Formats: sequence, C-alpha cells, structure tokens
Amino acid sequence: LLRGFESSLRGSRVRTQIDDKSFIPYTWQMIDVPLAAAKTSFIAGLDTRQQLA
Amino acid sequence: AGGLSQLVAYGAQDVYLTGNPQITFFKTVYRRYTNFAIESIQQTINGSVGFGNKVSTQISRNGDLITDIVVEFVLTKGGNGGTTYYPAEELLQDVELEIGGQRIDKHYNDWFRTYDALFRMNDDRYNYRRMTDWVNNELVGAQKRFYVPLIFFFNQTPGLALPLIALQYHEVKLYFTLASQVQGVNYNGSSAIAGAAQPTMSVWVDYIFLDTQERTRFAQLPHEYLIEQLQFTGSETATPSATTQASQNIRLNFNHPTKYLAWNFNNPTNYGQYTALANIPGACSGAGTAAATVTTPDYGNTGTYNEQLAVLDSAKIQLNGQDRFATRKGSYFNKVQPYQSIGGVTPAGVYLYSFALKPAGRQPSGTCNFSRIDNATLSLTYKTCSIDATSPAAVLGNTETVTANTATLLTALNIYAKNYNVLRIMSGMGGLAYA
Amino acid sequence: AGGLSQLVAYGAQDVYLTGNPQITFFKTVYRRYTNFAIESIQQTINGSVGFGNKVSTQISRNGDLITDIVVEFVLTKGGNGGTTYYPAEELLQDVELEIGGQRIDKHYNDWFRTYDALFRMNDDRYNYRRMTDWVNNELVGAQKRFYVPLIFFFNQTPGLALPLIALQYHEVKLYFTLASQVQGVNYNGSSAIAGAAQPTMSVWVDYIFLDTQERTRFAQLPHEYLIEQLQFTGSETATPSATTQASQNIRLNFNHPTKYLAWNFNNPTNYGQYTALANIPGACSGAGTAAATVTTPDYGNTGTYNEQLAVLDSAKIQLNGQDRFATRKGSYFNKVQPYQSIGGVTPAGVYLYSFALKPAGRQPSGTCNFSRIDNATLSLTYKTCSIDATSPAAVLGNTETVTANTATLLTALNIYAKNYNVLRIMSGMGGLAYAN
Amino acid sequence: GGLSQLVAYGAQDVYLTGNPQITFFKTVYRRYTNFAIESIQQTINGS
Amino acid sequence: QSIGGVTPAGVYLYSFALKPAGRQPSGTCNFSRIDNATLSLTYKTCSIDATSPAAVLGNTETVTANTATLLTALNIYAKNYNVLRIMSGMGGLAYA
Amino acid sequence: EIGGQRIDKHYNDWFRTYDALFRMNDDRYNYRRMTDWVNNELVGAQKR
Amino acid sequence: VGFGNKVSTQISRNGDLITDIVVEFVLTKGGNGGTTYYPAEELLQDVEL
Amino acid sequence: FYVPLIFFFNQTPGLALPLIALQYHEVKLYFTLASQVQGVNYNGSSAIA
Amino acid sequence: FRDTASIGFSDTHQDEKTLRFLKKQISQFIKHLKEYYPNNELTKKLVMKYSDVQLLPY
Repeated sequence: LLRGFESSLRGSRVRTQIDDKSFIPYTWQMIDVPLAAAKTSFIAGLDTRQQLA
Repeated sequence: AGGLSQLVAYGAQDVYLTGNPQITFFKTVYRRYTNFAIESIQQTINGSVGFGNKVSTQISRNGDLITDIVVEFVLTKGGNGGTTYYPAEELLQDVELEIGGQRIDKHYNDWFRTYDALFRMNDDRYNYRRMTDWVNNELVGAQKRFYVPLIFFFNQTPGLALPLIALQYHEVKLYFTLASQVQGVNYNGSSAIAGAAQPTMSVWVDYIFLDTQERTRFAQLPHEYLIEQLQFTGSETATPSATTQASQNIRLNFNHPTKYLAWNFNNPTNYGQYTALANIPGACSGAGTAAATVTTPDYGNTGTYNEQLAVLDSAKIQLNGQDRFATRKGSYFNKVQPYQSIGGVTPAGVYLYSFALKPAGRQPSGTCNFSRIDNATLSLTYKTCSIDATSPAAVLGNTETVTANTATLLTALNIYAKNYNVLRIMSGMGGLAYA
Repeated sequence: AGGLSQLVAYGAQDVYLTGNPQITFFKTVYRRYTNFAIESIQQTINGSVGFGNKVSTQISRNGDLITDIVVEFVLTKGGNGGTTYYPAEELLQDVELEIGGQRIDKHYNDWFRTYDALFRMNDDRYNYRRMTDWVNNELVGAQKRFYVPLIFFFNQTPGLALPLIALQYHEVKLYFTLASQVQGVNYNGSSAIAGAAQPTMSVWVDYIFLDTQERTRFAQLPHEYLIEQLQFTGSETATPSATTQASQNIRLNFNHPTKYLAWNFNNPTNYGQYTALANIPGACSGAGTAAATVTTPDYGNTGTYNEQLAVLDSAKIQLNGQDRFATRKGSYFNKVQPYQSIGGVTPAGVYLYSFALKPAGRQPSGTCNFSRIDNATLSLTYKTCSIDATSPAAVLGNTETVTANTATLLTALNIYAKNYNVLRIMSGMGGLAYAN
Repeated sequence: GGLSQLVAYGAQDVYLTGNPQITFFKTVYRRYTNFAIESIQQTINGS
Repeated sequence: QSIGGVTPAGVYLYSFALKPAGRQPSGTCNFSRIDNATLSLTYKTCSIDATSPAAVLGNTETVTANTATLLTALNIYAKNYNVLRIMSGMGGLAYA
Repeated sequence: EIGGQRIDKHYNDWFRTYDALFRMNDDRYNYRRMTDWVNNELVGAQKR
Repeated sequence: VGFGNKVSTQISRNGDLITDIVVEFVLTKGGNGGTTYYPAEELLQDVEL
Repeated sequence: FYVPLIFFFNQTPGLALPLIALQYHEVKLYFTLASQVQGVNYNGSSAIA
Repeated sequence: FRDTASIGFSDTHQDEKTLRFLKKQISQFIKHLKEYYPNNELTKKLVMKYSDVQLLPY
C-alpha cells in the first residue's frame, strides 16, 4: 500500500502511445458496398466525327 | 583537327568513364504514359466571404484525381503603393484539409510566408509575389485578382494527386479562415480604412481525368500515399533587452518523422515583419528622411536581408538532454542551412534547421522522428536591443551580437515542423496511418 | 464538355505517347532508404588564425561519412559600404584537401570567385554573397560572421561523402591560407587600415552518422569514388596595349579527363577585378562624376557584365598542333558557353570552355583527356586598349575589338581545369587511381 | 547528436527506412559512350 | 451541458465527462498518458474605461475593463479519479 | 450535371428566347406573372 | 445568413455519435437594457431535424 | 449567445444519434432565422436603423 | 599512416536512446512496479545492459 503503488513514471507518458497507433479504426465507418467505375467511352460518348458512309 | 582530335585522346584513364559504356547521352528515352486530361473547375464556397469570416468548400467529384488548388481573391487598395505586403496571403489566415471527417493537415498565412521565405525562389518567388501583392506601384483604389496556390501535399506534385476516385465514400473539405484585417486594404496599422471593400473569393480545383484503364485501377485498388504534414504551435519570444541577452528553452510539441523545423520571430501586428524596424533604407516607414518612424514598417518592403535587425543571436536543438548539433549563430540557420538544403535566399528573421538531406523534395531523405523523442527543446539566445533604430549609423555600423531597440517588438514566435505520414485510401475511405 | 472532351479525342497520334503505357504520373513510388543522421561539429584549428597566417585542421573522425564543410570567419569593416567585395572569399586565400599526407585537391580564393561566376546563380548566388560579404549597406566598424562553403567534391554531394569509417589509417586534413590583406577589412587598395581586427575563424563539418548495417558495409568494403580535382596554374597575361592586339599561346600543363577549362584575366591588386575600370556607373570609385578615378574600382561593384571592359577578343584551344575548334570571340566564352551548358550568367572577364555537355553536374558527360595530349595550348587574342576610360562616350560607344586604356592593368591570367579521378579506399587507407 | 536521431526509429519510419532499397551515400555513375563536341561555322548562302 | 447550474463570470470549466458533477465516471482524460497537456488562453483587450458605466455596458465582445489588468493570478484545477485501496487495517493510493 | 459530367446548361437569355418562341397564350402570360410584376405594383413591393 | 434567412447544416462524420448541439449567435443591441426578451431564442425562428 | 437545441438527442446521451450506424443517411438541421428580433433590429413595429 | 583505431563519435558504447528504453526493459522483465527486479537481480540487469560488436578485418 505504501511502496507497491504504481506511479506515473517516465516511459508511460511516451508519445508512441498515440503516434504509433493509427486513428483509422476509430473514425472510419464500415462500408461493405462496392465502388463504381466506368469507361471513358461511356461518359464522353462515341465521338461522332468518324467516317461518313 | 576539330572534335576528332579529342576522340583520339583516349587512354587507360578513360576506361572508368567510357569503357564498356552503359549509357548514351545522345538518345533520350521517354516513357509511354496513361492518357489523361486536366480541367480547372470552380467550387462552391459555403459561409459568407469577408474579412474575419470562416468559409468552406467541398471538393466536387468532377474528375478522378486532384492536384493544384488556387484560391482567387479580389482585393482593392485602401491606400497608395507601399502600404501592403503580400495582402492576399495575409488574407487567407489559414486552410484546413479534412477527409471523411479526419483532419489531415493545416497551413497558416504566416506559414505561407515562412514557407515561401525558405522554399520558393528566383522568378518562382517573384511570380508568386505578383499573384499575392501589388508590385507595379499601384495606387489607391486599384483592384486586382490575386491567386493563392495552396501548399498541401497534393498541391505540389501529381505524384501525390489526391485520389477522389478512391475516396468514393468520403468528402474532402477545405476550411479557409479569412483574416480580420489586411494591412493596406481594410486597415492601416490598427486603424480601419473607411470605404474598404470586402474581398471577393472563389476556390478553383484542378482535376485530372483518367482513361478507362487507370480510372478502373484507382477505383478498385487500395492506395497508400506518403505525404507531408505541417505541425505548428505559436509561443511568446522571451523579450530581448538592451541590457541582457534573453534566453529561452522552448519545448516543442512535435511528433512523427520530421524533415525539418522552421521558425521565425515576428511583430504580430505587422504581417511578414520578422525583423526590427529601423531608419535604414526600407526598414521603416519614411526611412532615410526626417519623417522616418520606427514604429511602422515600409510595408511594401517589410522583409529584409539585413540580419542586423533580426532578434536571434544563437540557437541549438537539444534532444533528450543532448545537443543535436553544436550551438550556431542565428545567421547560420538563416543563410547556411537553406544554402545547403534548398538553394534559395532566406530573409532575415526566418530560420531553418533540416534533419533531411534535401527537405525541398518529396522523397524522404532523413528525418527526425519526434515520436521517439521525449524532450525536444529549441534553445534560443537573443541579441541585446540597445541600438538606436532611428539612427542608421547606429544600425548599419554595429556588432554581431546586438540589434535594434525596436527588436523588442518581435515578441511572437512561430515554430513549424514538416513531417511525413501516410494517407491510406481503402474501400472508398481516407485516413491517416499514424495518429 | 470539360476534361472528358479531351480524353475522347483519341486517335493514331496518341499511340506514341499513351498507347501501351509504361508509366503514370499520378502515383509516385518512393524508395525506402537507409537510416542516417546529419550533425554539425566544430573542428579544432591548429596553427594561428590571422591575416597572412596559415592554419590547419584535421577533420575529426566524428561521423561515418562527411560532406558539407563551412568555414566561418568574423570580420569587421575597415571602411563604409562600397569598400568590400566578397571579403571572406578574398580572405580564404586557399584551401588544400589532403588525405593520408597526399594532396587530393586545392582551391584558391580566385577559384572560388571564378567558380561562382560560372556555376552559381539566381538566389543561390545572392544568398551565397550574403554569407561572404556585406550587402545591406553596412558601415565602418560593422561586424559580421561569414560562412564560406567549401566546394570539394564531397562538399557538393552526399553521393561522394568521404567514408572516414573506411579510413582507419588516414586522416583527412584541410590546410588554409588566410590572405595577408582583405579589401575593405584590413586594407583599402594598397593602404593598410589602422586598427583593423584580426579574423576569428572556425571550421565546421557536417557529419553523417550511419546505422549498423550501412556503417558496417562502409567500414569493411573497398570503395571507388568518382571525384573531381582542380588543376590550376598562374600565368602572365600578354599585356594588353593601346597600340595593338596582344596575342599569346599558353601551353597548358594539364592531364586527366577534363570536364572543362575556365579562365580569367585580372588585376591582382583588387580581388575579383576581371575587367577594366571606367567612369560609368559601378565601373570605378566615384564613377559618373568629376571626382571619378578609373584606377580604383568601386569595390562593392568590382564585377560587371559589361564586356566592353573585358580584354579577350578571341580564343581557341589547340591539341597536339591542331585546332580543337574554330576561333571564337571572348563573348562566346563569357556568354554562350555558360548559356548552352550551365544556364547562369557569367560576369565579364571570366571565360568558360566545356568539353562536357553538363559541366555543372556530378555525372561525366564528355571529357578531354589531356594525358594523351603532348601539346595542349590555349591561344588568346586581346582587344586594343584605345578607349579613354574617363569618358563614357568613348567607353560605351566603342567597337567589338577595343577596350579601355585601364584594361592594361589586367596583367594576371588564371587558367583552371576541372577533371575526374578516382579515390580508392581500402584497408583503412585512401588513394588515387591516377597521378596524371 | 546525430546518433540520437538514428536510434529514434519508429513505426512511422517503416515507410521511409524499413526494408531499405537505396542509399544516398554511394553514387555510382554510369559509364558512357565516348564523344567530343565542336562548334563549326556554316556557310551562309545569299546576301 | 454538464452541471445544470449558473457559473459567475471569470470562472471557466471544461469537462471530459458527460456528467462531471456526479460520482459515477462518465468519461475521463488520462493525463498520465499525455506528455504535453497544454491550456491555451487568449485574453480580451482591456480598453474600457471602467469609471464610465456607458463604456462598460454598451461595449463589444472582445474587450473588457482597464481594471481587468488587476486579475494577475491564474488558478488551474483538475479533478480526477484514483483508487484508495484498503486492506488488513491499512490504506493508500493505487496510483501516484 | 450528373456524376460530375455536364449534361446541359441554360441561360437567362435563353429562357427569354425560349419563351419568346415556344410559350404562348395564357401559358406565357402566367409565366410572366411568375417572373415579373404585371399588375402595376409600386416601389417597395415584394414578390415571390 | 442574416435576419429572415433560412440556412442549414449537414452534420459531418467527425465522430460516431452525436448529442448536444449549440447554435451560437452574435447579436448587437438595437436599444437599451429592458428592450429585449430572450432575443437569440426569438432569432432562431425554427429548427427542423 | 448560445441556443442549445432541444431535440431528444440533445437532451440525453442515451439517445445519441449513431452517425456510425447511419452510414448512408445524412443528418441535417434546417434553421430559420426570424426577420425581426425585438430590441435588436426592431422596436415594437418600427425597424431600428 | 596515423594508427587511428576508432571514429571519434559517441556511438561507441553510449545508450543515447529515449526514456522508452526503460519501458523496453519492462518488456524483458515484468511490466508493472518492477523496481524490485533491478533492486535484486543486478547481474541479470547488467547482462541485459551489454553492448554488441561487429568486427572489421583489415
């Protein structure tokens, strides 16, 4: 009780307790939905300046 | 005769240079690349733009990747030539970058000035000044559009283009704080300028449009971009005195692998003032004549290379109780550090210390990881402020360790650190690898 | 509309640029590197610092590699602004680089000035002057610390950092000669300045500390560094004259695969004076008025870009009896050579002829090996010194082949050559692959 | 000193120095095809 | 938000807890794991002539009385949780 | 704009030209009623 | 933003859950003491969730 | 001035809105500001210049 | 030439690490109020505090 008590000594206040772990699992939201992507020939068009007949 | 006489001059000594040749200088090799286009698209700014206001914008999904961002402002001179100093830069008090709700980075008007002071140069710097100030002796009422390029990691190279395409579920927002006042535009020192106009503002983002193959690749894959971040804290400069050399041990609240530290001392009233005022040519309003007053700078000439007006005598960085290098004079950090590491010219009052071989690049080249340092201390010794600033002889003819009595006005200290982190883009979301 | 309208505009002429793509620009691959750190350490200066004195320092084996070296000097002004010209440059009369007792290289105050004139530029040059001179109109009694970077091969790139760690038996030393006089500091022209202070000096070396794996390899493995060396000789200038066009053939006692030659003509009295003086702004003390003296320079403006004040009419290099190239005018060597090969601006009176495509770089890009030349000769033709330097009408309205009467004072000629050698390191000792 | 920085190695540095690929202290220059450059005057035809 | 009372001017509170006024822990900031916990304070400009009630009562947000410069002492408090262990007739704290 | 791609764009002048050509009769009048003041309203009048 | 205007906000995903929300306003008196009654409350005419 | 909102989630943490569980739905607040506020921009029926 | 055996840099046998080093010692031993571990096992702590070498042949 008087000597076996844990004190907030050096080594426990190191910055690596925060900087070594990334904040990605605490802020990111679960998606589980696939992302889209489409060809450039789908949004722009077919470029009607081709041949004639 | 002619060039043939040199080719024949070939011996054993030339083997290390041209024997068993590996390359040829006469044939350039370029590589085939993906097909892409670039478009500059105007964004919608939320909140009212004006002095002292805080506004923001979400970057639209017009393209796949983004790089350069330029903020346009329209400012009108509130007085004649010489009353302003980089006023569009001063106006943009700061910008925050947030992705999906996580702050990634932040820049400050002073940082833009400090950054510029250290890393831009020559005509890059001049052209920059042309986009933020009035440099052709413009007069009161002059109206100009200013362009403030941003300095976030994706605004420097396509190499770090932000993959909006792979940030399918996250918004990217920029928060811009506008200064309450801009010298020579809406205020002259502390006095408001009657009739001053509020600035017009617009944010433009330059988008990259990808072809089918690259657009698909980006959307479907996870990405990891090694990017830069700016850390910053403000503090009080131990005020120097005519009779003593003030000293100060400043604890640096920095983390992550830092390429360099940068800092300046300034008069918080006068944007860009990193040196003392004096009656020498351009160092004060009216310098050179009877009206010279060392309470106000010649704003158009706010900066100077005259280190005599700088406050810092010497400095060192101590890490975990040990000197990281021998104590060097302030002029070292002002002239040599950037000579060696950047190659431009740093104005008086602005200092740099690199932990990197080439801090001006994007490729890491040695860093100081402050997440592994308990006691990061910047130790500063200041010059004595005994020089009568109103007498150019007193200033121009003085010693290495002294400065202007007006250097005691440089009470603000801005300490910056630029470091690396990793921006992870996965499953449509962005965030940082290291907290 | 917008960027998609450019992407859709695709055809046969795009194939050579984007078909079967090899690279992108939108994602940079960065290369993971070794663990190293850089620290500035003060060296002890043996000998005695002072004007005209010699000193030396051993670079201490503080780090597992060395690069940048900056020599600090503290000087005071012996007169007002306009009296000094790169005084810390003048002060560092020379520096010798020695490894294991053998000279590797040697630079001269004039080389630093010549080098600067040709290879530094823009803000790099201005910031450079800020470290060696007084550029804010400082007055008599002013005190400044100057920083003179050295330009030995290892002082320019980490790529050639010297492995002190691999030199267990050899020390590397720097020997310095401090000029007997420095203009505007302890002398004004030929006159001594009473009460002038002696310099304070310190040599600083930036050390590279390697981690365990990298350090081990450097300590054990043999190395071959491609290095630069400066060859230099002083010659008398065929004295320019008002009555004619002096000419001269200077045999060049050079060897090794030379990147480039460089030279200047000067008045040894005034450090950095490569041109004639005249009564035109900046070309002399008091220029522009009745009191102007064309025999004393405006020291603060000693250098100039006005080629009319230079003395070289034309030149060529002859190798083993044959012309290397057709004779070209002095302005070719002053303006064109550095335009084409360096991209900076060279002051009048300083000339360059490169054998290299990129003489300013580390990587070999064409060299002239003078070891295979029995007779390497620089041929010079001088301008006629017929122009009265005290009369701007004559000074500024003259012809291509003439110069100032004061140009005859430019009696010294300094010819430099920069070449490539190999610094071999093994078993704790350094060595050069080639003597000549 | 510089050594106190070297030992300051962390998770954050894995992307900078972990599994190192390159160094900065050993430049190996390329051997190249031997050549010489000569400036030669051309004949200009016409006044 | 955190107490439900009314605090006098010049006294400030910042809670890390949902209900700091209670006994039950409801969120805490552990400063034993923070190296640099810094409180950043920006002060008002003491431009108001305190002897003129109009000057005080009709003024702006960013200013205060000239007599406000007399408030030269700063008192910063923090309230935390710890454990008082009691065993075999004796007690003491689990953490220092 | 759909998905970042411009599909179309109208201009105030187009609305005026469009109307001039394609609206008519009371549709046109009602349109004017929704975009202007057509009942001799006076200064200070407010309208949605 | 100003008197008579309708404005809105979208709550960003900075954290996981949201609770207390405070709307800050800066107002200036158009008359002396005794001429106002809970004016910031009056100002926020309505809020729709 | 500060005007705390009085929606259920603004009164107890127990009803905190799980933005985290609302991944595809946004939470918005629409605020209407009064055209007039007594003692600020109007005094009875009169406007305050 | 000048029989110089070692580089004049402290990296010889100095522990220029941060105080996280002490935390690392708590990894090899018990990770709690471990003061009784160095208070008693001076030999174990000394063997845990020795330097490493990497020879260099001439």
